Amino acid sequence: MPRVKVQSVETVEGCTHEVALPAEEDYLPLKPRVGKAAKEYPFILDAFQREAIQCVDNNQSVLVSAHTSAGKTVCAEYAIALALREKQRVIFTSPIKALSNQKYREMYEEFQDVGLMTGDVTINPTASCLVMTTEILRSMLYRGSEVMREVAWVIFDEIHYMRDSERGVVWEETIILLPDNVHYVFLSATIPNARQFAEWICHLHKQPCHVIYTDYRPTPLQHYIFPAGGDGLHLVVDENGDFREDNFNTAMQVLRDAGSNVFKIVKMIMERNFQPVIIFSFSKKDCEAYALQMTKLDFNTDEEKKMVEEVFSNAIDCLSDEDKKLPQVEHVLPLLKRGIGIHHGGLLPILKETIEILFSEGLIKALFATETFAMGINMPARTVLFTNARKFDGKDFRWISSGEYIQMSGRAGRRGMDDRGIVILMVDEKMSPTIGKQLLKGSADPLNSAFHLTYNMVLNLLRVEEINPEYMLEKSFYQFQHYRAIPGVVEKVKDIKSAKRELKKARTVLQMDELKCRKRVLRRLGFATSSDVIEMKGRVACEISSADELLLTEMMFNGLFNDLSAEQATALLSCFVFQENSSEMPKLTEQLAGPLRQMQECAKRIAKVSAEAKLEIDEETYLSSFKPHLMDVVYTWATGATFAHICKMTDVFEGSIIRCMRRLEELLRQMCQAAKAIGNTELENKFAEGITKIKRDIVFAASLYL
Amino acid sequence: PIPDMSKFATGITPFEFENMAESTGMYLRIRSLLKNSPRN
RNA sequence: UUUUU
Repeated sequence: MPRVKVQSVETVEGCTHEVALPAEEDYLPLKPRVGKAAKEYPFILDAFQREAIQCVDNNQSVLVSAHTSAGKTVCAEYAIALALREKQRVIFTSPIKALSNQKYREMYEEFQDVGLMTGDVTINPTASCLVMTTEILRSMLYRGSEVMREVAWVIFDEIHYMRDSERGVVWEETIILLPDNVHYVFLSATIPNARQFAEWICHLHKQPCHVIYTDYRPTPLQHYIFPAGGDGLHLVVDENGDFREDNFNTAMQVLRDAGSNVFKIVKMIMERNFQPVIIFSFSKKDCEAYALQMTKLDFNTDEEKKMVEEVFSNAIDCLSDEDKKLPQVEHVLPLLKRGIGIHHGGLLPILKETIEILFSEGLIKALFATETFAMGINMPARTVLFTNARKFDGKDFRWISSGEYIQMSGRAGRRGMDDRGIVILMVDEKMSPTIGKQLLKGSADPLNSAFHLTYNMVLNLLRVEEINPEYMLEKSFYQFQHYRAIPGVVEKVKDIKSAKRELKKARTVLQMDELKCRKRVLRRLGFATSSDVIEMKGRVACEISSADELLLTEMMFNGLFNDLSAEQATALLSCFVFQENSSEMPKLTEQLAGPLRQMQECAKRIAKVSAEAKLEIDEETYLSSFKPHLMDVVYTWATGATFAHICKMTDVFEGSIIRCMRRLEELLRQMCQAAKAIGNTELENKFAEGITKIKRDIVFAASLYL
Repeated sequence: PIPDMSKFATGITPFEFENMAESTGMYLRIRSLLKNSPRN
């Protein structure tokens, strides 16, 4: 059980301030700053701004939970400036790689001593302010990586990303593995359990952790709902927050008794001076379809078209002559001429950021984007328009939550430019108004820890001499939240008594049986000895952290990757970085299906042993997870082919192919110094040759923000 | 609790600055032309 | 029918 307490220090009519103190520790109030400001600002800070600045000035960890449009970045800038002044190093980590590039750009523009460090790019890695991705930091922490020796602050941006069942575990790994002598700045969206995160930090690395929570937004919002069939918008909620039940009832009665649609609403919006506009849709086909439907309207001025020509010309001049004739460039240029553009994960990554620059400039007045244009990406609009409310998540087909609604709708309203933000919602099919009231009234969500066990975790922690997997299991946020319901498991004294007894008394082995099973598999295969100490076979697997390392190391040791060419080896490795499904299964030649069948046999042999050791794996999804849908594309690309020649052999978007190739280049990089572990020299340089004949014309291109 | 990085370094290769790159200045070139933008 | 190192 954890011994922490909260003090709830008073705040003067602004935000809410609380501090998590470790058990028997007296709350000493924050002393005032003695000296000069570490960073002056052109404006007047708000209450929560000043409180977070004061928390940073006293060398104490602080968490701020507010909106994106509130000014939550100022605190991190102050912390970076003060650590620069005191001759200390800083780390600024971001989940997404593009967000890292934009952050590096905007922080090089201001501090002038910064450095970028991602998997793809590394710029000036000797600085007191390093911008890195979360996985690079975790790799550094697992290795020696004597760069955190002289660091005093670590800044986590978008802390709510620790809610993913797939990639939220490396986040907790990074937080747990950090030293006890560093101070943190966590930035959050509005969450209910802000206090519980500070309690976890206090229990984790013996120090106070403050909490700043506010719901202030500089520009008020006004929400509307547009029923399917009608003319006019029904103001459901306004800048004061009351639900105005009469207009919700009127709209729903219209949709009930009565039950180009987007074109009319966009024309209405653009007639009453509501530019710019963001249209949010959850299918990439719908965005392009709506852009084509709006093609018959013009918004830009004659000079604006010259400006868009001038800004597009250089961005495509960097792209060489052959790629300037690609279909997508000539498809998108007229749309950007008219004043409209699309933004989805199927575009070329250079056109995406060109359109981002154009929208930031102000020459794009109606954007048609997917969900991941609002999460991160630093540009707001005046109006936000939702076309649908249902979305495919990955496992089912589901309604948008209140958290997603708040995230996307908060992009409306620009500080000082407009008086209020306008949000429009479309309802089309039997809204059944139990939902729709929940979306516009509810809180966003609590954040919960997933923290599943991985083989890389166990392999790395068995290599370190003074840390074990049990420690990381015990110190996880999952365990911390599962020790919190003592008041309510013991309080069942008033049948249900048997149940409540069972429930509380039972749990002692939470994710311990799984760990035992994983260890058993590891020592059965040969990665670790019976005495549970790592081997030569398991030190190779520690160098692979992109794909399934067990099966890859099984290939490395069995002798599957030798007697193969470089092209047909890098085509075989494409099965480990591509995870999307396609309509059709291409046909492979014998020299491209033999290695696939040997891959599948090794996968079956792995799965048999993994499932005879009480692990719950079905040997259909394991073999169906490795998808050879791009193996001939990769093989053709590493022969001298053209990008235009090759994005006609499959019905997969170009952006997906580019992403797969970048991931495969990263995996090849790790396979180079995973083969250079067992003294393999004939095989080490084959991966390097495969790396050389990938990155040639357009898949790997200089970033516009870099 | 957390041990020193010296013991972390043993048993694995160090961390290298793979794919080092430098600012080409294209972003500054584009920004140089952005003189009469609606936002500015 | 989105997503991401």
